[PDB]
Amino acid sequence: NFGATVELDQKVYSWTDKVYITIVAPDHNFDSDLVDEIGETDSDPIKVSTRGFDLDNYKLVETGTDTGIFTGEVILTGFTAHDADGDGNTGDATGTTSGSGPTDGLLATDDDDGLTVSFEFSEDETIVGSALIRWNIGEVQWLEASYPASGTGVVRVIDPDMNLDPEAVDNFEVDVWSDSDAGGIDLTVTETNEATGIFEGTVFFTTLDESSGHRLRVSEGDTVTAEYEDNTLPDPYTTADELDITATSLIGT
Repeated sequence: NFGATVELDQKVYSWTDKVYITIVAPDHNFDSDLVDEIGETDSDPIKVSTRGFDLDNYKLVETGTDTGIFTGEVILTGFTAHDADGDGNTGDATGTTSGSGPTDGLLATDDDDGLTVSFEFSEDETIVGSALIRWNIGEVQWLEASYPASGTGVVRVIDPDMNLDPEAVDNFEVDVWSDSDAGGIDLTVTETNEATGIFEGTVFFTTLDESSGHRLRVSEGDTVTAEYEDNTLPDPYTTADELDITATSLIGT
């Protein structure tokens, strides 16, 4: 009678985020020279579920042959009817649910939701681990308060909701304009690591030419502005609210 436990990485998650599960159930170490599997049978089922969708008879595998620790991972996917980008064509996050392996799990999700993992280690007893799924606001700032008239600009935006692929680096367009040219440019920011959700991009400062691509026409003591439109915003806001987060810096020589 070695009780089992379920642990999850984060108390709160985000949509399209990657979950790792660790079940410490020493009593299921049947063979000392074999990596033991739990959850694939009617006798010993597991099920990972969110409100609306579930994966049943999922599989978890032992870390080493006689360790007695079982692990797995599932990829959240969100719902296909949304624009996280705000560019006007939907299907930013494919809503798919499949897989019965230790690692190849795909699970659909809602904007505000809950996740649970259930394990029946013995008949008529279960153990559960739960977590929340919430959207998040964006955070935007320039790296430096002041820049020279001929320097280069990098701006950092932090929105965990924009991690559309947790195993890949993601890119989206921030808008950059200055007092001299209100039209400005569209800054393509990119993810530093495949699942960090931190984005950065680079702009050239010109004074004697048009603002095009990542070049921005500016002048002495001219404040520059970069704004991010948060299409993925939690309560009190709704699924339709489009809040704008922006940051500014002054060019003084």
